[PDB]
Parts: sequence; C-alpha cells; structure tokens
Amino acid sequence: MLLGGFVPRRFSQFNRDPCWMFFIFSVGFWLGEYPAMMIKYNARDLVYDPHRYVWSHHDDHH
Amino acid sequence: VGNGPTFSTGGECMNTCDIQNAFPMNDRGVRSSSPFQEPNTAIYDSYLAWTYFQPMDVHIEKLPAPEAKYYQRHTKKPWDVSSTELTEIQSRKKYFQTLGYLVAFIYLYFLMPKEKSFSGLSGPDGHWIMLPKGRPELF
Amino acid sequence: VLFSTYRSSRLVSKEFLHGPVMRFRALGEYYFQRAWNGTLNWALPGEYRLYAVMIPFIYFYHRWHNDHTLDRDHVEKAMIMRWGGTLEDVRKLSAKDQLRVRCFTDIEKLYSAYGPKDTYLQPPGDTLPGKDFYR
Amino acid sequence: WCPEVRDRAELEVDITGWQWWSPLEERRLLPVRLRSVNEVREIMSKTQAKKSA
Amino acid sequence: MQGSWSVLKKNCSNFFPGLLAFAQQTQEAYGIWLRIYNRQQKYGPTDFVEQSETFSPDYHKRFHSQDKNMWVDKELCTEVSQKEVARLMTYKLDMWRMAHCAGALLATGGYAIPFGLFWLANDTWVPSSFNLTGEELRAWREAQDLYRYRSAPSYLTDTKWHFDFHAYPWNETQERAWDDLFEKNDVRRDPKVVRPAAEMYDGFIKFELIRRKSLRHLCRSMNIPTFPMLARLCNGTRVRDYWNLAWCEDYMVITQRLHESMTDEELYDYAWRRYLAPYDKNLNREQLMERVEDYFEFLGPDFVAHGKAPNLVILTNYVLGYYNDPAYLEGDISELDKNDYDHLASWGKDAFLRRLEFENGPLRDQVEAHTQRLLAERAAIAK
Amino acid sequence: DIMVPSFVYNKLPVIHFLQEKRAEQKLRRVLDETYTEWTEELDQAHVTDAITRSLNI
Amino acid sequence: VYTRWKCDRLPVFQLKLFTQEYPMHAAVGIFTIIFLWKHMSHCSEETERKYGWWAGYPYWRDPIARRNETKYKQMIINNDVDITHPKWTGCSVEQLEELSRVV
Amino acid sequence: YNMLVFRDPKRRPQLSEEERAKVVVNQAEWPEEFKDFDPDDPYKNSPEIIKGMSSWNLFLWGVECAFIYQFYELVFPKSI
Ligand SMILES: CCCCCCCCCCCCCCCCCC(=O)OC[C@H](COP(=O)([O-])OCC(O)COP(=O)([O-])OC[C@@H](COC(=O)CCCCCCCCCCCCCCCCC)OC(=O)CCCCCCCCCCCCCCCCC)OC(=O)CCCCCCCCCCCCCCCCC
Ligand SMILES: CCCCCCCCCCCCCCCCCC(=O)OC[C@H](COP(=O)([O-])OCC(O)COP(=O)([O-])OC[C@@H](COC(=O)CCCCCCCCCCCCCCCCC)OC(=O)CCCCCCCCCCCCCCCCC)OC(=O)CCCCCCCCCCCCCCCCC
Ligand SMILES: CCCCCCCCCCCCCCCCCC(=O)OC[C@H](COP(=O)([O-])OCC(O)COP(=O)([O-])OC[C@@H](COC(=O)CCCCCCCCCCCCCCCCC)OC(=O)CCCCCCCCCCCCCCCCC)OC(=O)CCCCCCCCCCCCCCCCC
Ligand SMILES: CCCCCCCCCCCCCCCCCC(=O)OC[C@H](COP(=O)([O-])OCC(O)COP(=O)([O-])OC[C@@H](COC(=O)CCCCCCCCCCCCCCCCC)OC(=O)CCCCCCCCCCCCCCCCC)OC(=O)CCCCCCCCCCCCCCCCC
Ligand SMILES: CCCCCCCCCCCCCCCCCC(=O)OC[C@H](COP(=O)([O-])OCC(O)COP(=O)([O-])OC[C@@H](COC(=O)CCCCCCCCCCCCCCCCC)OC(=O)CCCCCCCCCCCCCCCCC)OC(=O)CCCCCCCCCCCCCCCCC
Ligand SMILES: CCCCCCCCCCCCCCCCCC(=O)OC[C@H](COP(=O)([O-])OCC[N+](C)(C)C)OC(=O)CCCCCCCCCCCCCCCCC
Ligand SMILES: CCCCCCCC/C=C/CCCCCCCC(=O)OC[C@H](COP(=O)(O)OCCN)OC(=O)CCCCCCC/C=C/CCCCCCCC
Ligand SMILES: CCCCCCCCCCCCO[C@@H]1O[C@H](CO)[C@@H](O[C@H]2O[C@H](CO)[C@@H](O)[C@H](O)[C@H]2O)[C@H](O)[C@H]1O
Repeated sequence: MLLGGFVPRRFSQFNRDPCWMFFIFSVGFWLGEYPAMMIKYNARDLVYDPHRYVWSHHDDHH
Repeated sequence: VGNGPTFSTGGECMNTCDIQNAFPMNDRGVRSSSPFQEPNTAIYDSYLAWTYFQPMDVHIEKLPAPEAKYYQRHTKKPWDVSSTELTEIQSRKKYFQTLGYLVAFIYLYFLMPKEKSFSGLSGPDGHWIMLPKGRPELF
Repeated sequence: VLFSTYRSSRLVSKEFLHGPVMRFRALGEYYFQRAWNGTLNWALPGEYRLYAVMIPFIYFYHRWHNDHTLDRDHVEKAMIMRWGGTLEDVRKLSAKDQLRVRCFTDIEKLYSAYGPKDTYLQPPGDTLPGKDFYR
Repeated sequence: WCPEVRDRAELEVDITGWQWWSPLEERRLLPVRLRSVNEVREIMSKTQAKKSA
Repeated sequence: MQGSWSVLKKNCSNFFPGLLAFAQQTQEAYGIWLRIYNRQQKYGPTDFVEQSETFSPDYHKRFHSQDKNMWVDKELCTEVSQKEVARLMTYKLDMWRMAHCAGALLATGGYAIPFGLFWLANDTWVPSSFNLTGEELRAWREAQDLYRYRSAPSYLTDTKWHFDFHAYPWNETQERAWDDLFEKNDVRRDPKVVRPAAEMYDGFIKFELIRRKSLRHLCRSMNIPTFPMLARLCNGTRVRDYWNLAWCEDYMVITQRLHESMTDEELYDYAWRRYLAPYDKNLNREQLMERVEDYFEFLGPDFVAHGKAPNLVILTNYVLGYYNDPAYLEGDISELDKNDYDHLASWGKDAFLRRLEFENGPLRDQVEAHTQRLLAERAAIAK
Repeated sequence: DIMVPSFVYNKLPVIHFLQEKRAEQKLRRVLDETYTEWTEELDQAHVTDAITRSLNI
Repeated sequence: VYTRWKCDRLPVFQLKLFTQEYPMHAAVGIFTIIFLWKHMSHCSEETERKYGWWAGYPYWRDPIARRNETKYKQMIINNDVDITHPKWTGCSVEQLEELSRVV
Repeated sequence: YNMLVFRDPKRRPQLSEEERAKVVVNQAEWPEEFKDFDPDDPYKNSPEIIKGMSSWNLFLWGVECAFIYQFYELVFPKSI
C-alpha cells in the first residue's frame, strides 16, 4: 500500500539499512549485467556458428 | 522504552475512518490508534495518511488488585481454546510449515529437473501405469 | 472417540520448541506488525523495505531456475541439431566449441525479431553448410 | 482479559457477520454518558413528584 | 461432549434394554399422540386443520405461521394430562434422533457400524432410555446441556447481529428491551421490560420468515438432529410441533397451577424442557420457581386470554439466554505484569524506529517547533 | 489462519466501545432509580389532644 | 465460546465449510472435475509431438517409441501373451516358419 | 522527498502557532544521531550498518557478481 518505511535521501544513505543495502546490491547486479553483455556479445573474437543455417527455430515452429 | 508493536491499525487514519467514534480523542485532537487512551498519538502523511502511536514510559495510578472472585469466570468448556493457546499452536504450526515450504522451494527451484528434456540428460520421459498383470485371458 | 474434532486436544506440551518458535515469530513480527504496514488484501504490504528485499530475491531465484533448467533445453536442442543431431556428436566437440555455440544462441535470443535475418536465413551464394548437410 | 469483546467478535464473524461497523447500535449508544450532579437533582425531583402523584 | 470409552461401554451394555424401553415408550406416545391429533382435528380451527398457506413477501416460500398454523388446546386437560404431554415431548426428541440413526443404517447398509460405534461412545445423540441408573441419566443430561451451551450463543449472536446491523428500535422502551434481552444468565432479566422486543421483532422477522441458518442454529440448541437438514420446512415443522405441545402444557399448568404442586425433580425437568434450567447449575426450588414464573410472565396475559404466545423467535432467544454463560476468564491478575514482546528486545530499534521515537517521544514538541521554524525560514528564503 | 482473524481484529474496537457505553448506561440507570423516601407520621399533637379528651379536661 | 473456525480441527472445518456454507459450489466443482477428467484427460502421440515437449520432440531418440516398447514388453511378459498366435499375425505358425525361411 | 515511488512520511503538526512559539528548543537533550535535524535529510548523521561499507561498495559488489555470472563460463567452460 506504500504507506511508510525507511527512505534513503540519496545514494550515500543506502548503507544505513540492511534491506536497502541488499536493494542497492541487486540494483548493481541488474545494471552491471548490461555492460557485461555488451562486452561479451560485441567481442571481436565472437564468431557466428558455421552451421547456423543447418537448423533454426523458425523452421521448427513453422 | 521497548521496540514492541502495539494494537494493529491496518494503515488507517482514525480521524477519518468509518468507525472513528470508537477511538478516543486526546487533548491534541488526534484520535487513538487503539481502544485505549493514548497521549502522544500522531498522524503521518504519505500518499495516504496513517495514525501512529509511539510507546513511552508513563506512570499511571494503579488501582489495587481486586479479589479473584470478582473477575474470574470459571465457565471454561472442553471445546474452548484461549487466544494465547491458539497463538502458541499457530506459531508452532507455521514454524513447521515455513520449514517445509523452504525445503520445497529449494528443491523445486534448484534441484528438481524438468521432465521431458530434449537431450534426455535430465528429467523423466514418462511411463505407463496400471498395466494389467497376471490376466492372460485379457488378451 | 478415536480422534478429537476439537483443536483443544493438544498433542504436545506448551513449551515444546518454545525458543526456536519465538525466534521465528521475532523475525516475522519486527517489520510486519507495524502501523505503516497496512496490507492491501494481504498481498501488497505498506513497508517499502519488504518490496526492496523480496523483489530482488524473487527475480534472482526465478532467473536462476529459468537459466539452468528452462533455457538450457533450447540451448541443448540447438547444439544437437546444428552439430550432428545426436548428443554424442555434440560431445565430440571441445568445451570451447560448445561455449561458442551457446554464445551464438544467446546472440540469437538477444537479436530476436529486430536483429539481422542473416543469422538464420542463408543468403544466396553462401558457402556455409545448408539444411541437408547431415541428411 | 476482555472476554466479552472476544466472544462477541468471534461469534459475529462465525455467523457470516464480517462487517466491523455498527452505525445503528452506535447511534443508539453514542450519546450515553454519566450525568452531572444537577441533572441527577432534576431526575430525582421528577421521580419524587411522580411518586407523590 | 467428546466421546469416551466409558460411555461406549455404558451404551453397549444397555443397548437392548434401551431399545425395548424405546419401543414401549413408542406405543405409549403413539396412543397419546392419537388422542391429541383426534382432538385437534375435531375441535381445531379451520385454518389450523386445513393447514392454511402463508408465503413470505419476497420469495413466496411457504412456512408455518404462528397465528394460524399453531393452536393451543385450552381444553386438552380433559383428554390428556400434563405428564402425558411431557412424555410425548421427550419421546419426540428420542424418536427424532433414533429415526435419523435408523435412516443412516438403512441408507448405508452394514457400513454404518463404525459410525454406530462413534455414536454409542457419546451421550449427545443417544436416547434417554439407554440410561438405566441415576448416574447415567445425570451424565446424559450433562451431555445435552453441553450441546445446548455449544449451540445457543451462535443463535443469539446471529439474531442480535442481523437485527442491529439491518435495523434499530423505534422507541426507548424497545431499545431497553432489546438491550436487556441478550444479557448473560448471571443477571436476571425482567420479562416485563423485555416483552416489547417480541413486538419489535414481529415487525422485523416473524417465525414464518426465519432463515435456514438461524433455523439450523435453533435446532442445534434444542438438541434436534440437523443432518440431513434438507428444506427449512421440516425442522421448522419439528420446532412448531414441539413448541405447540409446550404451549399446551404451559396453559394447562398456568390454569391449574400445577407447578406449585409439582415436585422438585418434575419441576426441574419441566424447566429443562423449556430450556430455562441447566442441570449443571444445581438450582434449588426457589430459583426454578422464579424462572418458571418469569417464563409465564413473558408469555403474558394474552396467552391465557386467547392462547397467543409472543413471537417464537424472541421467545426462543429469551429462553436460550439462560445457556449464554459469561465469557470465561481464568488466571490471576498478576499475569498482567509480564511482557509479550520480550523476544524482540534483541533486535533493537532501526533508524526509522529511532526517528519515530525521537519525533513522537517526550521531546516531540521541541522537534515539531524546530521543524516548523526551519520550514518557515526555508519558505521565506524561497520567496 | 488469515481472514477470520483479521476481521475479528477489525471488530474488536467497536465492540469494546459499545460495551463500555452499555456499562455506563447500566450505571446511569442504577443511579437514576435512587430517590430518598420521606414518610409522613401521625403528628403527636392529635395524640396529646386525644389524651386531653380522655382526661375529660 | 464455541466457533467452528477456532475450535474445530482443519479437516472438520473444511467439511463444515463445504457442506453447510458453500455446498452448491462444492457440488458444481465436483461436477466440473468429473467432466474434465472424463473428456479432457487424453493426449495422442501426435499431439504430444506437436506441443507436448518444451523445446520440441527429440526425433533423434524417439522417447515415445521406447515408452511404448517398454509398455508392450511388460504387458506381454506379465500376462504371458503368445504374440505368435495366428490372430496377431493373421497366418498359421507353419506359414510363419515358411516366411521366415523365405526371407 | 521521494526515492522512485517511495515517499518519506511527514508528521502532521499538532501544536498551534501560539503554543508552538512558546516552546523552548534545547538540542543538548537530543540524541547525537538527531541534531540539527532536517526533515529533508533526517538520516544524514545516521550510523552505518557496517563500518566502512559504503553504498557504492555494495553497488560495485553487485556489478562484480553480474560480471562473474556472465564471464565464468568464458574462463572455465564445461562440456554438455
Ligand atoms: C427398505 C427400503 C428402504 C428404502 C431406502 C431408505 C433410505 C433411508 C431414508 C430414510 C427412510 C426412513 C428411515 C426411518 C425413519 C423412522 C420412521 C419415521 O418416519 O419416523 C418419524 C419421524 C418423522 O419426523 P418428524 O419431523 O417428526 O415428522 C413431521 C411430521 O409432521 C410427522 O407427522 P405428525 O406430526 O402428524 O406425527 C406423526 C407421528 C405420530 O407418531 C408418533 O408420534 C409415534 C411414533 C411413530 C414413529 C416412530 C419412529 C421410530 C424410529 C426408530 C425405529 C427403531 C430404530 C432402531 C435402530 C437399531 C436397530 C438394531 O408418526 C410419524 O412419525 C409418521 C410419519 C409418516 C410415515 C413416514 C414413513 C413412510 C415410509 C414407510 C412406508 C413405506 C411404504 C413402501 C411401499 C412400497 C410400494 C411399492 O421420522 C424422522 O425422524 C424423519 C427421518 C429422518 C431422516 C431423514 C433422512 C433423509 C430421507 C430422505 C428420503 C427421500 C426419499 C427416499 C429416497 C432416498 C434417496 C436418497
Ligand atoms: C452397532 C451399533 C448399533 C447399530 C447401528 C446404529 C446406527 C449407527 C449409524 C448412525 C450414527 C449417527 C451418529 C454418528 C455420530 C458420530 C459422527 C462422527 O463421525 O463424529 C466425529 C467423530 C468423533 O466424534 P466425537 O469425538 O464424539 O465428537 C463429536 C462432537 O460433538 C463434534 O460434533 P461436530 O458436529 O463438530 O462434528 C460434525 C462433523 C463430523 O465430521 C467429522 O468430525 C469428520 C470425521 C472424519 C475426520 C478425519 C480426520 C483424520 C483424517 C486421517 C487421514 C488419513 C491419515 C493417514 C492414515 C494412514 C493409514 C495407514 O462434521 C459434519 O457433521 C460434516 C458432515 C459432512 C457430510 C458430507 C456429505 C457429502 C454429500 C456429498 C454431496 C452430494 C450432493 C448431491 C449429489 C446428487 C447427484 C445426483 O470422528 C471420529 O471419530 C474420527 C474417525 C477417524 C477415523 C480414522 C480416519 C479415517 C479412516 C478411513 C479408513 C478407510 C478404509 C478403506 C480405504 C479403502 C481405500 C481403497
Ligand atoms: C486438510 C485436508 C483434510 C482432509 C479433507 C478430505 C477431502 C475433502 C474434500 C471435499 C470436502 C467437501 C465436500 C462437499 C461435497 C458436497 C456436500 C453438499 O453439497 O452437501 C449439501 C448438503 C449439506 O448437508 P446439510 O444437511 O445441510 O448439513 C450438513 C452439515 O454438515 C450438518 O452439520 P450440523 O452441525 O447441522 O450437524 C451435526 C450433526 C447433527 O447430528 C445428526 O444429524 C444426528 C446423526 C445423523 C447421522 C446421519 C443420518 C443420515 C440419514 C440418511 C441421509 C440420507 C441418505 C441417502 C442415501 C445414501 C446415499 C449414500 O451431524 C453429524 O455429526 C453428521 C455426521 C456425518 C458423518 C459422516 C461424514 C463423512 C465422513 C467420511 C465417511 C465416508 C467416507 C467415504 C469415502 C471412503 C470410503 C472408503 O448435504 C445433504 O443434504 C446431506 C446428504 C447426505 C446423503 C448421504 C451421503 C451421500 C454422499 C456419499 C456417501 C458415500 C458413503 C460411502 C460409505 C462407505 C463405502 C465403502
Ligand atoms: C442414490 C439415490 C439417488 C436419488 C436421486 C433422486 C433425487 C434425490 C432424492 C431425494 C433426496 C432427499 C432430499 C430431496 C429434497 C427434499 C426437499 C424437502 O425438504 O421437501 C420438503 C417437503 C415437505 O414440506 P411440506 O411443507 O410438506 O410441503 C412443501 C411445501 O409445499 C413447500 O411450499 P412452497 O411454498 O415452497 O411451494 C413450492 C413447492 C411446490 O412443490 C412442492 O413442494 C410439491 C412437491 C413436489 C412436486 C413435484 C412434481 C410437480 C409436477 C410435475 C409434473 C410433470 C409432468 C411431466 C409430463 C411429461 C409427459 C411426457 O416447490 C416448487 O414449486 C417446486 C416444484 C418442482 C419444480 C421442478 C423443476 C425441474 C426442472 C427440470 C429441468 C430439466 C431437467 C433435465 C432435463 C429433463 C428432461 C429431458 O417435501 C415434499 O413436499 C416432497 C418431497 C419429495 C422429496 C423427493 C423424493 C425423492 C424420490 C426419489 C425416487 C426415485 C429414486 C431414483 C433412484 C435412482 C438410482 C439411484
Ligand atoms: C473405496 C472407495 C469407494 C468405492 C466405491 C463405493 C461404492 C460406490 C460409491 C459411489 C460411486 C458413484 C458412481 C457414479 C455416480 C455418478 C457420477 C458419475 O458419473 O461418475 C463417473 C465416474 C464413475 O464411473 P461410473 O460411471 O460409476 O462407471 C464407470 C464408467 O464406465 C466410466 O465411464 P467414464 O467415461 O465416466 O470414465 C471416465 C472416468 C471419469 O473419472 C473421473 O472423471 C474422476 C473424477 C474424480 C472425482 C473426485 C470427487 C471428489 C473430489 C474432492 C475434491 C478434490 C479437489 C482437488 C484435489 C486435487 C489434488 C488431489 O471414469 C473413471 O475412470 C472412474 C474412476 C473414479 C475414481 C475415483 C477416485 C477418486 C480419487 C479422489 C482423490 C482425492 C485426493 C485428495 C487428497 C487430499 C490430501 C490432503 O467417476 C466418479 O464417479 C467419480 C467420483 C467417485 C466417488 C467415489 C466415492 C468417493 C471417493 C472414494 C475414494 C477416495 C480415494 C482417495 C485417495 C487418496 C490418495 C491420497
Ligand atoms: C481443441 C478443441 C477445443 C474444444 C474446447 C471446447 C470447450 C471445452 C470447455 C471445458 C472447460 C469448461 C467446462 C464447463 C462445464 C461443462 C459441463 C458439461 O457440459 O458437462 C456435461 C457432461 C455430460 O456427461 P456425459 O458426457 O457423461 O454424458 C453422458 C451422455 N451419454 C451417455 C448419452 C453419452 O457431464 C459430465 O461430464 C459429468 C457427468 C457426471 C456428473 C453428473 C451426474 C448426475 C446426472 C443427472 C442426470 C442424469 C441421471 C438421472 C438423475 C440422477 C439419478 C441419481
Ligand atoms: C482401538 C484399538 C482397539 C484394539 C487395541 C489395539 C492396541 C494396539 C497397541 C497400541 C499401543 C500404543 C498406544 C499409545 C496410545 C494411543 C492413544 C490414542 O489412541 O490416541 C489417539 C491419538 C490422537 O488423539 P487426539 O485426537 O489428539 O485425542 C485423543 C483423546 N480423545 O492418535 C495418535 O496420536 C496416534 C497414536 C497411534 C498409536 C498406535 C495405535 C495402533 C492401533 C492398532 C489397531 C489395530 C489392532 C492392533 C492389534 C495389535 C496386537 C498386538
Ligand atoms: C406408511 C404410512 C404410515 C402412516 C403412519 C401414521 C398413521 C396415522 C393414522 C391416523 C388415523 C386417525 O384416524 C382418523 O382420525 C380422523 C381425525 O379424528 C378421523 O376423522 C373424522 O373426524 C374428523 C373430525 O371431526 C372429520 O373431519 C372426518 O371427516 C372424520 O372422518 C378419521 O375418521 C379417522 O380414521
């Protein structure tokens, strides 16, 4: 119902409560998984599967 | 003062609820959050207003203890279970249920394999049951 | 006569596991039994910290289950179909090759309907193997 | 330690009386209060006059 | 009352003697009922004999009407005595329970035997004839009183809550009657003060509009079997018949002042059949006479004048109020010196709790003044 | 476990208030029925006058 | 004081709730359950292949075939069925031997 | 103030202006946590749950956990 509870005023206060500490850790995970995906899936050495045209989900579900 | 809870309020502002008259009003004009008398009741304004009572150390003239005759009623019946006993029973039951649900959650979301896997490395593919046995005349 | 229909017929003593039960109730009551924790039909509490804690936990365990149990099936199917159509054929590859294939599958998942269509449509004149390679 | 309230609430809920407001009974009982000394004197005078009549 | 092995042995030992006694009582009660039915059919009013139809104003469902479908035979004393009427009422109760049990047996063949074992282990639903000694009869009566205690409060609360949530009394006297009708048995209720509630409820709900759930509660409180309940007009018929017999007996006693000459045990039984005197209260003759006279006064002069009793619903509530014991309270007052939330002490106070204590604690006025002054200064600076 | 307890909890305050008002009403009715009875007794002057008549004065 | 929810044990309260509080709802629920298990409790092999598998039917091992094979082997072994009987084959045993020698 | 959809509750004043002006403020009695109290930042002086554990440290911890989750297989791949 969103009635009350501890509300940090800014980022620096998220360490003033264990629940908000876990929340900021989770937010860090959420936002930091994106740069990791950028680096991993846009890497120079990444190569498409040579057999990618052998089979695809499009033919399977069709 | 302790950190214990008080009479529950359900997040309702007693100055505007449909049963406001049942809650006594103090000198400051703030209705109590409980049937008791509260001197330091306050109202907080989030998206919705809610009444709050802060416990504090206050001395009240304590009337001397009466005799057991004038307040004890020995009308207990075999089916009767007190609120305290009910609370104890429910606490124990919910403790056991919570442990069981924790085990179930762990097994389901971290150990149980999904059935009918494409590679066949995990989960069962299903099988027939209730097959006839020792009934040659059936065929 | 065999079993009592009343809850008052206790099966254990009042002090059985009193300590652990009290600790459990202490954990339950500290954040929930408050004036500002006014639930909406018992489902949506008023405490902000409850949301802040539970939403990440629910997402984490659901995502772990999905990644390690649900999407794994699709990944394994793609690996099997694209590299021989049998599990032993896939196992004939090295761990690095399997990593490459699984990451390509993740690439396809991220692309979905907005990515380039050359990832599954073979352009004319392409020298890569076709669908009848293993047939 | 307030048995009457407990029993009444439990019985009302157990007979499909989910509602927690009783406007009519409150209206009947809302203005009830202990009388002042002067009011007591007036009531006693009324009772004495009635008995004399 | 919960089942027990001792009661099971008692009932098993007295099973066949109990059945034989029940058969003899059946013959006697059939004779008595034949006499009563012949008298009713011969001298009864046209509406009562023809079973005039009374339909509810909302869904037009037929139910017995207190005025038309109930008749008090003022001249029944010539043919049938008071003791015969009491015997008939007791046999009606026993026959109802035995009929339910026999129906279950016929329906389920030989599969009711374990349920019969459950039945014989409890005195709640066994016939009175199964008791061959005073102690057994006392235990049986205790079981019946326990069932009445279990059932009555629900009926009373249903009635009171429905009326108070859907209507209010018209005048002050009706308000007092309604408030005093549902007092606990520890206090004595004046029938004269409480009578107007009968008219008030007649205005709200008559016996012809009684709801099925309320009927089930009333039947539970009257030791009448309820499973299978079926349509509300079956147990309703049972209740009507029982209270018609009770009213006939009451008129006979009032006219002939039999209760004064009635002995102690017979008077206690007479009060018990009226749901006025529980056996566990160990009432003396003075208290029994007081309660019986209160019941007669509640019936009112109009009962003798014309045989018209007050509203049956309110009458049942009034009589069953004697089983509404005060809510139990056990434990010394010193127990109130303990603490309920000691297990939370180790947790302490978090930042939000500390803030709340600081703002709403003894220093609340100072904090409020400081905050308001700061906000006013900031607002002035902004402008 | 959840619903009926919550509704009983919601009920408690109104019932408590109504029962307090009912008790105060009972006390008020008890007080209102108290009246000081003043009885009138035969004036002794008539008795003295009768005594004089017996004296034949 | 007595109340069903507070004094009775869970099975008893359940029976009371669904017999004297919501009996029609329970009756309709049982009716619907019976209908569902009488008319919506079968799945053909083709249906399972089309939709019965999370990622698709693994034709490279045909688990349905193995399942049916195990079923039939168990039935034959337990019930002592002579699968060489003429009714199963449509021909006499001697004709079967002649065919075996031919092929 | 607000943090996303979470709004900080505010206590309603109870004292009138006349009564309020007569109140004498003595911050010496106030707890060290709440001195120079500001409604717009009541937890500025609130102690940290773990000494030396900043919010940014926890955010970086979560980022590192995400990086591990995404990159562990790249260094220790396993066969099907
Ligand atoms: C073998 C086949 C079996 C078939 C399957 C059966 C399945 C079981 C169903 C139940 C069957 C009956 C069980 C026995 C009951 C006892 C007899 C009886 O009626 O007692 C009176 C009594 C009447 O109750 P009431 O409320 O006082 O009656 C109000 C009337 O106004 C009362 O009128 P009144 O106020 O004017 O007073 C009259 C009173 C005045 O009398 C008295 O006061 C004297 C006492 C008389 C009654 C004595 C009863 C004694 C009961 C105990 C017996 C001993 C048990 C021993 C057990 C242990 C054994 C070891 O006398 C009466 O009570 C007479 C009632 C009318 C007769 C009813 C009987 C009709 C059926 C029999 C004839 C069948 C003919 C078949 C022809 C076939 C042609 C092809 O019976 C009851 O308590 C009612 C039954 C309670 C259980 C109901 C269960 C549901 C039934 C649904 C049936 C639906 C139709 C069938 C299909 C079912 C499919 C699901
Ligand atoms: C030789 C004798 C003389 C001759 C015979 C005479 C005639 C005798 C027959 C007539 C007797 C009538 C009077 C009976 C009175 C007693 C009734 C009674 O039971 O009282 C409760 C009675 C205790 O009574 P009490 O202690 O005296 O308390 C009485 C109070 O006044 C409490 O009172 P209350 O009012 O609170 O209690 C009432 C309660 C009564 O209920 C209960 O209290 C529940 C009793 C069961 C509780 C079970 C709890 C334990 C569960 C255990 C589960 C298994 C655990 C694991 C086992 C592992 C084993 C290896 O609720 C009800 O009344 C609900 C009624 C529900 C009716 C349902 C109707 C359904 C109709 C369907 C819809 C149709 C719609 C129309 C469709 C039309 C379509 C065309 O309960 C028990 O004794 C419990 C027994 C539990 C036995 C063990 C568990 C079950 C074992 C099953 C074995 C299966 C073997 C075969 C398996 C095969 C597999 C393939
Ligand atoms: C956490 C999980 C725990 C476990 C959960 C387990 C799973 C449960 C899931 C489902 C639960 C809900 C189900 C609801 C279904 C729908 C119910 C509904 O619509 O009811 C409407 C409606 C509601 O009833 P009501 O009259 O308004 O009042 C119900 C209250 O409970 C009345 O309350 P009251 O307070 O007013 O009365 C209290 C007291 C008042 O005292 C009395 O009334 C005096 C004593 C009366 C005794 C009984 C008299 C019966 C007279 C004849 C009735 C008609 C018979 C028709 C022909 C026979 C048809 C079979 O009555 C009693 O104490 C009744 C005792 C009954 C004990 C039996 C209860 C069942 C326990 C299990 C035994 C059977 C197990 C079979 C399966 C296993 C086999 C291996 O039902 C009726 O009208 C009753 C019709 C009854 C017809 C007979 C039964 C038909 C069903 C099939 C029976 C099969 C027997 C098999 C024998 C063994 C073969 C091997
Ligand atoms: C294991 C056993 C399985 C058994 C299965 C069978 C069913 C269950 C059996 C019985 C279960 C026990 C409980 C039953 C309910 C009890 C109700 C109750 O408490 O009533 C009290 C009540 C006593 O109270 P009362 O104060 O004396 O009188 C009531 C007041 O009048 C009341 O005053 P009121 O103001 O309320 O007045 C209104 C009252 C007035 O009514 C009455 O009360 C009078 C009595 C009922 C009269 C019913 C007949 C009406 C005329 C029918 C004309 C049909 C012509 C067709 C011509 C076709 C030509 C081709 O009610 C009505 O107006 C209702 C009228 C009926 C409407 C029927 C609508 C049906 C719609 C069908 C839709 C489509 C269906 C599917 C498609 C089919 C076609 C393809 O009882 C009665 O009056 C009679 C009760 C009869 C009980 C049922 C007997 C069952 C016999 C079963 C034999 C067959 C067994 C087969 C077994 C198979 C193997 C297992
Ligand atoms: C010893 C037990 C009693 C033995 C028999 C006693 C004497 C007879 C009794 C009465 C017989 C009634 C006959 C039918 C009457 C009219 C209705 C009808 O058309 O019925 C169709 C059909 C009967 O077939 P039929 O027409 O008589 O003749 C064969 C036809 O040719 C077939 O043609 P079809 O095309 O209709 O065939 C399709 C299919 C159609 O079959 C179905 O659709 C099955 C429907 C089942 C309905 C169940 C009703 C009760 C529901 C309670 C609430 C459950 C909530 C959900 C729970 C989910 C999680 C467990 O038929 C069948 O294969 C019938 C098999 C029936 C098996 C019944 C097994 C019940 C298991 C209940 C488990 C409950 C677990 C609770 C665990 C809780 C733990 C805390 O199904 C039924 O009658 C279903 C109801 C059966 C009730 C039996 C009596 C009560 C239950 C006793 C056993 C309890 C076992 C508990 C195990 C616990 C394990 C942990
Ligand atoms: C890809 C294809 C998609 C197709 C989708 C189609 C829609 C599917 C929707 C399913 C979900 C929603 C279901 C809602 C409920 C539907 C109910 C329904 O229609 O079911 C009917 C069905 C019809 O039953 P039936 O199919 O067994 O009918 C038998 C009829 N003969 C024998 C002629 C074939 O009912 C049941 O399934 C339950 C039957 C048992 C319970 C009732 C017993 C009592 C019957 C009383 C009358 C007869 C006996 C005499 C009287 C009593 C004597 C004791
Ligand atoms: C009814 C049985 C008749 C035949 C005699 C069988 C005796 C078998 C030996 C039993 C020895 C152990 C007994 C322990 C005490 C059991 C107490 C009991 O039954 O209580 C039920 C109690 C629940 O009670 P409440 O509903 O809470 O309230 C009860 C008060 N009304 O149930 C339990 O907790 C389960 C207890 C199970 C104990 C073992 C019972 C074994 C019964 C077997 C019967 C079959 C015949 C055995 C023959 C054995 C020959 C060597
Ligand atoms: C399976 C069925 C089981 C049934 C169980 C119940 C049976 C009950 C039988 C009761 C028989 C009563 O007997 C019957 O009583 C009535 C009423 O006095 C008599 O009735 C007689 O007097 C009345 C009243 O003056 C007249 O309205 C009536 O015309 C006349 O015949 C019958 O002549 C008599 O035969």
